[PDB]
Amino acid sequence: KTTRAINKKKKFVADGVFNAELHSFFSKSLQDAGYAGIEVRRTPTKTEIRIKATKPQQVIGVEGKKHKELTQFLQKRFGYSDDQIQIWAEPIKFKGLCASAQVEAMNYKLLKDVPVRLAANYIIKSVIQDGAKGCEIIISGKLKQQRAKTMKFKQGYMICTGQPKNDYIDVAVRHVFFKQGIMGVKVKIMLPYEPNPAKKFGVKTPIPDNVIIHPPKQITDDKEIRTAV
Amino acid sequence: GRVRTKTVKRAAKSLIEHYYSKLTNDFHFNKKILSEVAQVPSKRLRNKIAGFATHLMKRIQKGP
Amino acid sequence: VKKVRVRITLTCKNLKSVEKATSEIVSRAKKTEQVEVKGPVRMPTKTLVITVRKSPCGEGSKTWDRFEMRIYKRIIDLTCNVPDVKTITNFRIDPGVEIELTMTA
Amino acid sequence: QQKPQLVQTFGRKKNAVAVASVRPGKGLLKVNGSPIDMINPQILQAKIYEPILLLGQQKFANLDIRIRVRGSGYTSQVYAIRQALSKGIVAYHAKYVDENSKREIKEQLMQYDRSLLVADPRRMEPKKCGGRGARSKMQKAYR
RNA sequence: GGGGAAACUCACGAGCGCAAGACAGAGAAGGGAUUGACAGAUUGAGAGCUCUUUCUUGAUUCUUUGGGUGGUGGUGCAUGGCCGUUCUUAGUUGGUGGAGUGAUUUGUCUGGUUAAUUCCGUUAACGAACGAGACCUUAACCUGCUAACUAGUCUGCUUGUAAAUAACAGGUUGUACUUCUUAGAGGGACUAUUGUGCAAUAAGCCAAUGGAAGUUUAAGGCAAUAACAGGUCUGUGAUGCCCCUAGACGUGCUCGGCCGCACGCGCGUUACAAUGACUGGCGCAAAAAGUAUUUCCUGUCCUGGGAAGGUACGGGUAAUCUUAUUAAUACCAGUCGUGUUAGGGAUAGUUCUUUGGAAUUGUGGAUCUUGAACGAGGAAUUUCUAGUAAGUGCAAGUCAUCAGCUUGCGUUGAUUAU
Ligand SMILES: [Mg+2]
Ligand SMILES: [Mg+2]
Ligand SMILES: [Mg+2]
Ligand SMILES: [Mg+2]
Ligand SMILES: [Mg+2]
Ligand SMILES: [Mg+2]
Ligand SMILES: [Mg+2]
Ligand SMILES: [Mg+2]
Ligand SMILES: [Mg+2]
Ligand SMILES: [Mg+2]
Ligand SMILES: [Mg+2]
Ligand SMILES: [Mg+2]
Ligand SMILES: [Mg+2]
Ligand SMILES: [Mg+2]
Ligand SMILES: [Mg+2]
Ligand SMILES: [Mg+2]
Ligand SMILES: [Mg+2]
Ligand SMILES: [Mg+2]
Ligand SMILES: [Mg+2]
Ligand SMILES: [Mg+2]
Ligand SMILES: [Mg+2]
Ligand SMILES: [Mg+2]
Ligand SMILES: [Mg+2]
Repeated sequence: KTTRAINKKKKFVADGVFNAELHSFFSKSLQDAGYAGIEVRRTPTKTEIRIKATKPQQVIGVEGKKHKELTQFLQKRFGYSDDQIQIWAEPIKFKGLCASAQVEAMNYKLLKDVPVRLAANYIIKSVIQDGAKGCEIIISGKLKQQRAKTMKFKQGYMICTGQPKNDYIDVAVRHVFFKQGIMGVKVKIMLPYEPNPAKKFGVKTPIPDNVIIHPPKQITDDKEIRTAV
Repeated sequence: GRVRTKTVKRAAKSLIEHYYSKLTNDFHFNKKILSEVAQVPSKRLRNKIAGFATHLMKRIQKGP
Repeated sequence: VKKVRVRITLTCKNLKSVEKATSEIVSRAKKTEQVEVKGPVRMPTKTLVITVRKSPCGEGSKTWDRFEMRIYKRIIDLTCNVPDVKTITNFRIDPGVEIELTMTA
Repeated sequence: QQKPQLVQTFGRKKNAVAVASVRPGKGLLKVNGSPIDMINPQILQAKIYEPILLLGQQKFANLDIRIRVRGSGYTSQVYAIRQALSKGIVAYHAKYVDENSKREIKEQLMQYDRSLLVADPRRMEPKKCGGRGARSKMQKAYR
C-alpha cells in the first residue's frame, strides 16, 4: 500500500510535471549528443527512464561517467540507490529525421563560424536525404549587423497549418550564445507518411487530403461447364 | 456555400474514371465502393467524394 | 478451488494506450479456463481544464488558451487464483498507464 | 426468467429527461410519483394533457402510465413529461397491439405537434473569452 | 501586465542590520586571522546593532590591489522566446515556357460561381509549394452491438400508512435486463429526392419533402507570405551592451505606499419600482472542484437570535463521500397600494462574529438604526439574429481572508431581419 493515496487528477498532474522536470534536466546536461525524448515507465518498484538520442554513445559517457552521473544525479533529488531509478539510452535510428538533433548540429556549425546559408543547406539537404518529406529552418537574430533580421530557408513540402500540423511535423528550437547577443534557431522537419506498424519512421496516419485511388488489378480464372460429348 | 474542393472533385473524377462499370446511381452503394476502392482518410470526405461522384454518374447518363 | 475476485484498475493520460490494455486484458482472460471476467467497464472520463491568458506581458487583446488533459479510467473484474492474474498481466503495456489491483474472496 | 407487460419510453428537452413506464390498467398518471394535477407551473399542466385529449380518454383509461422526470427547468421537464407520454402511448401499441394502430396515433400526434415525438434538438451554446457571454463582448470605444 | 497590494508580495518612502567581497598577486596571522556574547548604556526591536566590559572560538580569514557573484536597475529601437495587429481576411510564392533593354509581367485572367486565388470555364501557359478546405475537439441522432456491486430498470420476496387490494414510499434478490446514465466500437449528411432560376455543358443558387441533424449542421482549435523599428530584458539559470557593489539598485527586518483628492477619461455593479417590493409555500438544473495526522469537500448531531461555534457520530485522497442533491429567475397565497413611500440602497454609529502575529487608512460576515443621488438619462456611442439578446443564479482562477473582474455552467426565454 504505497504511502499516500492521491487524486488520480492530482497524481497525474504530478506525473506530467515530473516528466517535464526530467526533460529540462536531460536536455540541459545532455547538450552534446542528439537528445530527443524520454519514455518513462514508473513503477512503485522501479522508475525507468529511457533517453533517446542521435548519439547514444555520448549518453553512456566515457568510463560510464554520464550514465552514472545522471543516474546518481536523479538519486539526489528522488534517490533510491536500489538500482530502482535506472537509465537506458536508446539509439535514434534515422539521425536526419530528428529535429531536436539537427538543431544541435546547426547550433554547432554556427558556433564554428560556418556562414548561415551554407550552414542551413547542409542540415536541410542532410535532413531531406534521411527521408524528410519537407524541411524548413528559421534563424531570427542580429544576422551580421545592427537591427534584428529573420532568415528563412525552406525545402520541399511542409505543413503550415491544420491538426495534422503537429502529427507530421517535428519542431525544436535553440538559443545560440554569441558575444553578440542571441541567435534563434528553429527547425521544422516534416516527417514521411509511414503505413508500417513495423517501422520507426515518422507518421502513421495518412494526410487528410492525400487521396489515392488504387486502379483495378488483373484477374484470370476457370470455369466448370457441364461438358458436351 | 456548398462547393467542392479540387481534391474532392479529382477523386470523384478518377474514381468514375476507373470504375464506371461498377458504379451505381445510388450514393450509399457507391460510397461503399469508393471506400473499398481506395484510401479516403476522412469518413466524411469519403461521402463528399461519393456524393459528388454519384452526381457525375447522372450527368454521364447524359453523355457530355 | 481458492477463488479470488480481482479488481483491475487502469488509469491513463491518453485513450490510445489505455484501450489496448483493456482490450487485450479481456482478450487474454477470456481465453483462460480458470477465468471469469466482468466486462471492461469505462468510468466517466475526467477532464482537467486549464484556461490561460496566452501572451506573457498583458498587452494586445484577450487571448486564451484552453488546455486539456483527459484521464480515462477503465475497470475490470476477475474470478481467479493468485497465479492466474500474474499470468494475464504479462503484456507489454505502454508507459504512463497505471494499473492497480485489488484481491478479495 | 421473467417478462412484465411493460413499455419504456423517454422524452427529453435541453437536459430534461422523462422516464415513462406504460403498463396496462385503469388510467394512472404518475409524474415523479404524483398526479399531474400537482406540477409546478399550474399553467403548463395543460401542455401535458394535450396528448391525452388529442387522442381520447379511451387509450388513457385502459392503461397505467408512471413517469419520473428530473430534467433541468420547470418548463423543460414539462416538455419531456409530455414527450414521454406521447412516445409511450405509441411505443405501447407497437409491441403490444397492431402495428397499424401505432401508425394512427403517430401521425395523430405528429399532425398536432412534433414536440411529442421529435426531440427539441437545441441545447445551450458555450461562452467565448471574446466577451462577457456566449456571443456578447467587452465594450469597444472607437472615436 | 492572470494587477483581487493588509504585511510578504515590492520595484517606491523613512530607519535599521546580514555578505552568501568567491578566485587569483602581494602584505597579515597559532606569541591569533576571525565568530559568538551575559551585563548595563543605546535602539522602533532580548539587532552585540552600537559604546563601556571581558571571556569564549579557531583559521571557515583579515588586508589591500585586481576580480566575481547577485540585481523587478537601463536600453523591446541590440536581442532571443513568446504574444497582439494587419486577419482569419484570403492571400503568397518559385521551376520551365511566353512578353519587356529594364524595374516588371504572364502563371494568380473576360464572364459566371463561392464564405474563399472555392469551383465551372477561359487561356501563353504548363506543371507545382503554404495558406480556406481537408483536418481536430465539443454539441445534436442510434428501444441495434459492446458492458456496468463506484450507473439505473425490471422480476420474485418482504416491510410502513391503508380495510384489504389499489396507491405510494422502503428493504432485498436474481451469473435477469438495458429505454434512462456512462463510454467504447460502428453507424449517419454527401448537400439526398422532386421541380423553377442559372444554364452552353457547368459550377452552382432557390423552394418543397424526408430528416436528430441541411447558414460548408452549430460552436471552437489550428492558422500562409510580408510586416507593424507593436509589446514585454519586472516570468524566465534566454542573453549583448551599460549601470550598482558593502553606510550596494544584493539580500533581510520594522513601519509606511501603491486605495492619497478640486477634478478629466474607460470597463462595469445596483436602480429609478406594480410586467413591482416584502412575508410565507413550493422535491425543477449544469458544470466545475476536494487532504500527509484535525491541516481539503464536508454529510448527520449539539449549542447560539444571529454570523458562527462545538467536537458528539461519520464517508471520501472519489460516477463510490460532500450528491444525483442546497441554485435563482418562475409558479400559488398573503401584506403594501403610487406615496423619491423605500422602490433604491450609497453615507455613518455603537454592538457581535469569523481569517490572520497584526486589520485601526472599516479584510469578510451578523444586528438595530441612519437612508443620499435616482423619477428612465443631451451631443454622442457598443455589442447583438436562436436555446443567440436579456434576466437569472452556480461554479472555477486568484485565495488565509477579500469579488463589484475573469474563465466556464445551467434555468427562464422573445422583437426584427435572412
Ligand atoms: Mg522576432
Ligand atoms: Mg494599481
Ligand atoms: Mg520592504
Ligand atoms: Mg551578470
Ligand atoms: Mg534576472
Ligand atoms: Mg521566367
Ligand atoms: Mg529577355
Ligand atoms: Mg495552376
Ligand atoms: Mg492579381
Ligand atoms: Mg503577380
Ligand atoms: Mg474572375
Ligand atoms: Mg467551421
Ligand atoms: Mg500569426
Ligand atoms: Mg522577456
Ligand atoms: Mg540597503
Ligand atoms: Mg461546522
Ligand atoms: Mg460543493
Ligand atoms: Mg410596506
Ligand atoms: Mg471601526
Ligand atoms: Mg462593507
Ligand atoms: Mg451574470
Ligand atoms: Mg475556496
Ligand atoms: Mg471564489
